[PDB]
Amino acid sequence: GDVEEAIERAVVHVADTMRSGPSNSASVPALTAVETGHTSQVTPSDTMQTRHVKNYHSRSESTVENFLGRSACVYMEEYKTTDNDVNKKFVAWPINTKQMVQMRRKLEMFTYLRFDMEVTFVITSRQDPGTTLAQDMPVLTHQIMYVPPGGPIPAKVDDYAWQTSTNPSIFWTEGNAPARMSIPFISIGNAYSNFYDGWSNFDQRGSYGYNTLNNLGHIYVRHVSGSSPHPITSTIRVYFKPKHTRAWVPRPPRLCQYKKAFSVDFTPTPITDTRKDINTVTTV
Amino acid sequence: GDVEEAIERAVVHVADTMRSGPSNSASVPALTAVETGHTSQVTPSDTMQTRHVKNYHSRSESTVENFLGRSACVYMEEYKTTDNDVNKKFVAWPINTKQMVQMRRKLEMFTYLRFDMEVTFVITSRQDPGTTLAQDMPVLTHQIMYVPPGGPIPAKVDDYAWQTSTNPSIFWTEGNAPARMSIPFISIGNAYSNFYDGWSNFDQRGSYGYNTLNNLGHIYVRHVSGSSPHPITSTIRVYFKPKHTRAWVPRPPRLCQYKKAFSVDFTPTPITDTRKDINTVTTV
Amino acid sequence: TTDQMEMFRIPVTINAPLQQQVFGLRLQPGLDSVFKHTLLGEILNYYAHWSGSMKLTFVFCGSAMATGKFLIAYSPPGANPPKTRKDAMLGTHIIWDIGLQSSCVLCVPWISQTHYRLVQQDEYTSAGYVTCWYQTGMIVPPGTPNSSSIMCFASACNDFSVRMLRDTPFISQDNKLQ
Amino acid sequence: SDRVRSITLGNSTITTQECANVVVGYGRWPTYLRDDEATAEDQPTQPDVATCRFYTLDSIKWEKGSVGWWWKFPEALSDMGLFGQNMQYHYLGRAGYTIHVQCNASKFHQGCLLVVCVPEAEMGGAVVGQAFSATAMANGDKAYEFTSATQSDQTKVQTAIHNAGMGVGVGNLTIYPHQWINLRTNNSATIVMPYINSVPMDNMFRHYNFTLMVIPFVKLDYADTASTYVPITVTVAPMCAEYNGLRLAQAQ
Amino acid sequence: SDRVRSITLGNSTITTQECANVVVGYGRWPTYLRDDEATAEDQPTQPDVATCRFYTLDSIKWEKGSVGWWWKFPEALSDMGLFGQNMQYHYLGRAGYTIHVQCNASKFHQGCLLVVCVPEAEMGGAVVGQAFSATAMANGDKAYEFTSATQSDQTKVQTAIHNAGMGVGVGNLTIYPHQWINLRTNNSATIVMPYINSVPMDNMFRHYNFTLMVIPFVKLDYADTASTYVPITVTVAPMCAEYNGLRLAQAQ
Amino acid sequence: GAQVSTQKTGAHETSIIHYTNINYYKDAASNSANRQDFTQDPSKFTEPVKDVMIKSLPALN
Amino acid sequence: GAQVSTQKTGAHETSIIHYTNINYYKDAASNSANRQDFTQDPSKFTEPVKDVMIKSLPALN
Ligand SMILES: Cc1cc(CCCCCCCOc2ccc(C3=NCCO3)cc2)on1
Ligand SMILES: Cc1cc(CCCCCCCOc2ccc(C3=NCCO3)cc2)on1
Ligand SMILES: Cc1cc(CCCCCCCOc2ccc(C3=NCCO3)cc2)on1
Ligand SMILES: Cc1cc(CCCCCCCOc2ccc(C3=NCCO3)cc2)on1
Ligand SMILES: *C(=O)CCCCCCCCCCCCC
Ligand SMILES: *C(=O)CCCCCCCCCCCCC
Repeated sequence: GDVEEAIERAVVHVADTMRSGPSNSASVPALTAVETGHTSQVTPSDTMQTRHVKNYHSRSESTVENFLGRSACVYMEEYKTTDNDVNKKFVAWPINTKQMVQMRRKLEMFTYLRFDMEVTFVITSRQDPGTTLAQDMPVLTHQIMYVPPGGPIPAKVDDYAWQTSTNPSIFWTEGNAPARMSIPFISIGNAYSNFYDGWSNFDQRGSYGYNTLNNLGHIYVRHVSGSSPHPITSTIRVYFKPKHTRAWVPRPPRLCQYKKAFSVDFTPTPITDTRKDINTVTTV
Repeated sequence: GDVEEAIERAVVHVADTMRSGPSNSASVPALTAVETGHTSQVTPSDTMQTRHVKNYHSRSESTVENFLGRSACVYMEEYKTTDNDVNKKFVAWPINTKQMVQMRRKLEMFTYLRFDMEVTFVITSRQDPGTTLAQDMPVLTHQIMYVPPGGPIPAKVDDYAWQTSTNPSIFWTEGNAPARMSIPFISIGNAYSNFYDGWSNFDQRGSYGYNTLNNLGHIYVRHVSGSSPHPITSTIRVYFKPKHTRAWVPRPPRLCQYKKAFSVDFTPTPITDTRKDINTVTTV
Repeated sequence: TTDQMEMFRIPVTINAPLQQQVFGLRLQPGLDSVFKHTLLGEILNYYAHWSGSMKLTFVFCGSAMATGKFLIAYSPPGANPPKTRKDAMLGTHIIWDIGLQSSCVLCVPWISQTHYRLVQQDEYTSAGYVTCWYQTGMIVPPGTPNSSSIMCFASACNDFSVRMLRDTPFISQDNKLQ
Repeated sequence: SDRVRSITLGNSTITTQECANVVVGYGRWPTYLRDDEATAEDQPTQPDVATCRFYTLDSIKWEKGSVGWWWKFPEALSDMGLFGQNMQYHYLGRAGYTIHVQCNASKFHQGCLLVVCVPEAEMGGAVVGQAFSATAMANGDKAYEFTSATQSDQTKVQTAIHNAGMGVGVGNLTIYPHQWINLRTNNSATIVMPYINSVPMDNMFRHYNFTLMVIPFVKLDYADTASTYVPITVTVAPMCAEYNGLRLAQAQ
Repeated sequence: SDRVRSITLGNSTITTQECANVVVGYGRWPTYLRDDEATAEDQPTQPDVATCRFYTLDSIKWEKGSVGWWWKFPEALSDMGLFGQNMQYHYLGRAGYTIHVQCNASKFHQGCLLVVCVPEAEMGGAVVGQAFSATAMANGDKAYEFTSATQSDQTKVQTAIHNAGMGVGVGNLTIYPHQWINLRTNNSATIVMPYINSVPMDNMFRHYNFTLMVIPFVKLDYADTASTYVPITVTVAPMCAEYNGLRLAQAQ
Repeated sequence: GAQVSTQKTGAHETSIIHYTNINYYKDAASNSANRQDFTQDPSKFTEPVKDVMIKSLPALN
Repeated sequence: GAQVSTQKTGAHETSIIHYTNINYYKDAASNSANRQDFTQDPSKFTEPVKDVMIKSLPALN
């Protein structure tokens, strides 16, 4: 009514070590058949004498919610306040999570993912170097607009599309706390796919790979009415923080360095690094 | 449920003075044997006639929580907005509490300490002097990233490591309240050690001293996209305030001035200052 | 190494000198090249602290007709690693006999002065060595290959946990992709 | 099956996929000295896991012409970790043992060993009347060997195998705790020896309580296999070790 | 009287006819590691009487011009019987100690010693910035000595007595467990140190848990007596010693 | 309707350690993270075998 | 679940002097300091002697 008792007063720990003494039996825990595709459930008490240890360690920091739940930079680009080239004055980004290596490797440890998304923007501006820099420009305001697939796309900073009568936009002024908002799980499927071993056409032709399922739309950003006498360059950095996460069918982590944003493509890389012989255990 | 009664309506005071009259007995409180390693529990009433005094004085301000619980500057460094030298543009600090003398002396009054830590950052910027200073630079934003031991370290302001997909970072804009956050007790041991009379190698070789137990990681800080036409120098000051503190085995305070950040090393200093003779009690 | 797949094959042969060493490795699951890229090592590399026991399962892949006994041991840290089977047998070990059950599990216990060790392991946080020796020898009847391979699997036990989330040293970039 | 066996003492475990049973002393499991059987009055040390664990001695080669070997206890273990250390610092000691003799071959090899533990295996000299030194019968974990021919070297013990160095019939050694390793069925032998002596405790250097003998009754034989020798390894674990009369360590 | 005192650990007993009290750690009596405070999972050895007994180090001479001495633990006991042996074979160890410092003179002698146990007595080098080796602070039961003059030898620790090698005031060492031997009243000092560390167990070679310092605050003096020096002897007994992580012995 | 639950333990021994939360938005997507769910099952991965296998007994036959 | 406790006395004579607190974070490390715990024991340091010594009676014999 007023207060509610969702208290988790009983939290999970790591397994205790049971005291274990000598044995002489036909029962043999240490011998198994790896061939079954089974990982052994052996513990020290099975193969040696152990003392009792009340273990209070907890796996709290390794839940998928926690592992994925930190904001990571997924994109960055610059847009000028004034320039002769129309395209240098605004950013148009096709939303995806494959261009920044760190976030990509983490998400890619799972095949399917389902989560809500917290998006934070970090926008900074700097005056371009030049011969004459004296000016007195008022504070800048930026507009970030999300255009769902199929909506009208802006062709220049001053076009009608920026009216956002229906698309969601954020107007933010410099000097303030970074802009932020939440987006729910928006896939047309039941989970987001990090990989897709298939084609776009029924023919088994067309696009191949996860890129065929990426149609989340674009993010467009411009200065509001910020034309300055001497150019100023703003850089926008977008951060993603998944929350209320669920993950399915885990995969080996990416070993080879990434080469392309929209394909699994790689260059063969060795299993691991080498040492002189199979018995080398020293450093020098 | 709604309200809770953690009220400390009964707080501790300093001992009262009991009235005490004349005596003539075989019982002798003032004579003892310092040799036992015992400090006498004598009070004025044991050796003279006292009146009764209801003492309301309290030792509240001298609890270890209170003594250690004030923010203290533990480090400061400068980083430029623009410079030819890559390293002059960002700070890389190996976290420790031995470089600033005041905090060091306080912590070092105890051998072991266990506490949570409140960290506050004070960042200020100034335009470097020069022949031509006219410019109009927008507000600056800084990034402070914590790199736990073993994580990728940034080699320049613009490198991939600054993505922080997993390391914790703070993005802060000038003109605002100083950045701050709490860190829990993160030692791999049961308490932090201020001293360590030992070696790193089992051999009794390698590093000697507390420095062998210091592996808390680094703090890296840079301007976000702050390249300015004329250089600006930012200075970061980091403050530590221990909270929820516990301290064990107290030691004599440091008498000799400190000489090194990572060693106990000192130059012999006399016990105290002198006076002309053992009876001198005047000032002039 | 000529062929990459050879890295997974531990060589074992007939008429090996008595008490010969089969292999030796140092226990730094997150740092040593032998473990750093395994499932366990990859997970460890997103953290800075670790604690718990480990399972090293060995599977004999020779013919059903070959026989052999091996001594597999774990030596808690000390100034010097074991150089001889006599040295090794003083520590935690198991004597593996080959038969119908092809695999054997050496469970290396958590023996440490601290509750947690660093993933970026150092001397203070040293964990020791795991070594393998011929207990008897690999004997073979007529008409079977002269040498065979042994494989090693690794995983964490139920008392294992990691702490302090951090970025991994194993992935990087100089440019945005595209 | 029962052929499967697992034994854990201290920080060591032994496993066998093809065994017979486990022979236990004279049906007597090792046990600590009781108050009603003691003479030495000082509180004893019982190091437990530090001493009661498996120690593997140096291996040996069983070849077609091998004749037999012996090891005397506790001497054979005098250099083994804390067991040896405790032997050195104490005047008196007492212990039982789990003896595990290992020997694997193949389904195409043949051979058969007797694995026996002879209590008080007092031996005769190579030349009657001539005294020999301790070195003629024991020295750390060094395996001593019997011979087919009768021994001539007076510095040695009478090693002729058929009399087992004791003047008795070698085929009658079966009255002592034993097991057979017949290559056709076994791959190891396990004998648990309890403490057997005429006094409650004894000095561990001066008295060899029992001798382990491994004797090929049926010679090692095989056909065109690339394997030549078949190794034999002895692993033993002290049990219920306790010591009395602490003082300075005995130099050797 | 209470001056009379008798202490028995293992096969050794200490007696004193003129003592003060017995100082006990920070009011904490030595005790074995509990299950809820342990990390290392293997079953430990607790040798008991074999290790928990009194060991007497080499004696030293207190002369009119002596300035002070120190011994680092457990290093000082690394060669003492089975205590030293157990230190060598194990990666981890844990123990408390009963320290008994002996010093008898006569009713006509005068002098006063501070007997302190300093936990984590990390020391500074003779020349700041210059590293020294383990040998500059400990080596078996060898007593190390402080000096009046400030140390110049860079291979040494800064031995100037008034700063106790730690950069603090020597007269403030009293916050650590201590007792005074004032020749006029005492003849010995007994301090029981519990295990104090930031981790449950630790390696015994690599870490000196505490340092015993014996410092003459009032110089030894006497008249026309034929006795010249007054010996000082240190006898110490480990208490509740337990070890984990058995493996091969550390060479040194 | 405020929810009150326990905090993750700090440097000090544990009652004063509970925090309170109130949701301010109409969409659950707006809510903070589920930092405190510790349900866990490693057997889909460590033992996906049809017939259950007890450690003491041998694996084959 | 708000906690209500007493304040440290001010210039004026003492009921109106209690303050209220509510924790907003999921980690106890985030909580404010324990400025008000006054438990205290000087005897580990002032008298670590095995046998207790009453002031009135002599120290030796
Ligand atoms: C980021 C990222 C990862 C990928 C794979 C895409 C996974 C997205 C899962 C479903 C998201 O919602 C959809 C929106 C549009 C489409 C679509 N498929 C054909 C082209 O557009 C499908 C799903 O590529 N970039
Ligand atoms: C494909 C795919 C799926 C994923 C995760 C990507 C999905 C991320 C959610 C999409 C978020 O897109 C935004 C929506 C709106 C706004 C925005 N609204 C107000 C102004 O900006 C910004 C981002 O991994 N692979
Ligand atoms: C600050 C400061 C004080 C010190 C002493 C260090 C005390 C820290 C206590 C434990 C902190 O957590 C650890 C992290 C890493 C290591 C480590 N030891 C070997 C190298 O890294 C040990 C403890 O030196 N600098
Ligand atoms: C060693 C030692 C231990 C001590 C106290 C030092 C420990 C201090 C705690 C370590 C704090 O380190 C930080 C962690 C993270 C951040 C940070 N996170 C968000 C961005 O900055 C900053 C400091 O005394 N000696
Ligand atoms: C839940 O609302 C039941 C109890 C009401 C508590 C009062 C709320 C305190 C003020 C915050 C209101 C939130 C409005 C966005
Ligand atoms: C504790 O919560 C029980 C009583 C609820 C009091 C209402 C809280 C007042 C508004 C603060 C909410 C805190 C959300 C961060």
